[PDB]
Amino acid sequence: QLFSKTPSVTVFDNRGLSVRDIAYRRHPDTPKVTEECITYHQFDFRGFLAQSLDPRLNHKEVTNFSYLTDLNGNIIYTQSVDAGNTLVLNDTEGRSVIAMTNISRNGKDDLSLAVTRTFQYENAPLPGRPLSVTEQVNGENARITEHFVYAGNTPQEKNLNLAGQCVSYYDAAGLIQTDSVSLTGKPLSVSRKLLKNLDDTNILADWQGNDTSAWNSLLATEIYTTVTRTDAAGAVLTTIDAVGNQQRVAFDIAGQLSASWLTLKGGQEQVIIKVLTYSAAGQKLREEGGNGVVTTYTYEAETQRLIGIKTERPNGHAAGAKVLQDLRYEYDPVGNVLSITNDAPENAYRYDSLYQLVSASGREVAGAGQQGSDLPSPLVPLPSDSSVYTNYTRTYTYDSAGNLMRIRHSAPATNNNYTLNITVSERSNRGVMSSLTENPADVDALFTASGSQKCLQQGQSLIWTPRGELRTVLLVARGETADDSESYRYDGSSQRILKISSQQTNHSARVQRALYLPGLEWRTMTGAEAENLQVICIGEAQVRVLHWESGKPDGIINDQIRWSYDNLTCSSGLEVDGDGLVISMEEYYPYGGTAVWAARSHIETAYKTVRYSGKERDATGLYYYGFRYYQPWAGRWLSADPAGTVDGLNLYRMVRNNPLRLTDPDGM
Repeated sequence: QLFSKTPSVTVFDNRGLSVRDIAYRRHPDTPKVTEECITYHQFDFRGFLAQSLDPRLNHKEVTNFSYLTDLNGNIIYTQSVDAGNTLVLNDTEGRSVIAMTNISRNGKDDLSLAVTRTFQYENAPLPGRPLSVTEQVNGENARITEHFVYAGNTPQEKNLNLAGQCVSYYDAAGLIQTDSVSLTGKPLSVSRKLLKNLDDTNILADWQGNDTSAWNSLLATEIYTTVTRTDAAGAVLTTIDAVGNQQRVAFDIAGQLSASWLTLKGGQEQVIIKVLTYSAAGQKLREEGGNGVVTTYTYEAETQRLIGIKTERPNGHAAGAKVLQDLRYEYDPVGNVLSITNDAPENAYRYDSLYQLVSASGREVAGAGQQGSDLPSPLVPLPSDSSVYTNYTRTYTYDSAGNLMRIRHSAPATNNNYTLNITVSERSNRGVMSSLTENPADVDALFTASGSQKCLQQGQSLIWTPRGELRTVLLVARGETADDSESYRYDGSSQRILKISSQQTNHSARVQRALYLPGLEWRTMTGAEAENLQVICIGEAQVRVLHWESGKPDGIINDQIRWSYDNLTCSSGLEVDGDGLVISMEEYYPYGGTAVWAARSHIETAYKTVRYSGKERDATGLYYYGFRYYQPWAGRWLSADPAGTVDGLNLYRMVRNNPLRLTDPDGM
């Protein structure tokens, strides 16, 4: 038990201010050596943060961070070699007048990319809410990103409970008409207008022109709506989803879910749950899926730590009686996972005293080779025999400041071995796969002023756009042909409302067009008999359904329904159908490369994308997490979180050196 004498300590000035802090570190590879890691917080004449720094740049005697404020209050201006700079101002009332971003590290930082946001308001008598805000592009095409309409107090509005409501919010990707409300405060309805053609990347959803006499040129015919009724407690009583779906739900006395039903598009509504039951801790205890497979849950009653979860098929079931899993987990006193096992057999881990997970070992499938920018083939059919997977060691290395060095692996019986470097800046968190460059001075040129990265791969440029928005990646195409298109639409709250890719290389010119709305995705491979389908969100460990409109598959039914099983990260190792037949097994390294993959039907590569950490695969092999996108072979964000330093010093860092750490689904 290595951990003896690895405390942490915080230190203060005579004003009691948090001048310094210390963490002791010790690799189990280095059991005789204890590192002391420290950083500083200088404070000003105001009694507020003057300076705080990266440990390693600091002890290399370089200064790389800044924070500047009003007379008291809050930061006006703030820079890092990582973040770039940032400036804001707000009212006496805290209403915002201006914000700017993506400003470089020279006399002054580069304002030409400032991507300025500024705001327009309700005025007397109205309470003073913004009626609009605009992207005031510096020296360039300034454009009104959004517009708010606030209701009056007509009897109509009162009945709709829209009195004073933001009855419109025009926005990037279009408008929500906040178009009726219940007296509980929950909506009676909302209408969404997407753009006149949401396909058209250059109809900007910027509200030039004075009113929708103009803006009709920018809003769709394909307008959709949700309608809702609720508990006095506000929980949903029923709902309607204008493409043809609809909702009903029922609950236990504490408000826990008993049962639910959803209308499929233009058709029947049917029961989801067969059994659902919970612990005294309120957490789940005993369940049975709509296919009829049975689950139960197991906890340490002293602590409510989940020690395991078990699932089986009942007698005479369509897929036959079988234990499907019996997950068991091993923990240290703090609760870090030491090992796991399952039967339907084992894996194990090592940590630094600082709880960097330095090593992992277990089974991974042979022949997939060294993980790159790729997803290798499933084993097909589902392996009847186990030797196709084999022992591995996987290991990792890190800085005393918040940076990694290398990743290091063997699956020795496969002869698959590597050690692979993230080159990281001599003076920042900016860093890339060795393939892009091996040089830590040169690497810092590969990034924007915000510190967003230039490329996915040797030429795979990242189309960062105003409001820090990665509209597309170039991918690769022969002759650079746009027929293999890619792009995404983002709404005013960055919702990935549309996929707009395409393919035509040696194939039908199908646009991969897909739409993303509450409870809904619609996909078409169009522009051959076009593929056309919808999928609908079955709850919230969620459940998933399909219906083709067109493009019938071989040997597969339409209207198909599936449940799934995951590890606690929602790493979605398992999927199962309405007959209780498993679709396939899958698994991931902690770094998120797939450890095992198989299929019972070949094109399963498209059928499931909620996978590693329950995050969403892009078919290229990236994972979309929520706000942001991830490079699994690099084990790192392909993106920056600049939203707050108190959340962490490194914008690209994942999960405090253990991606397995938490249940947390957030993904920003």
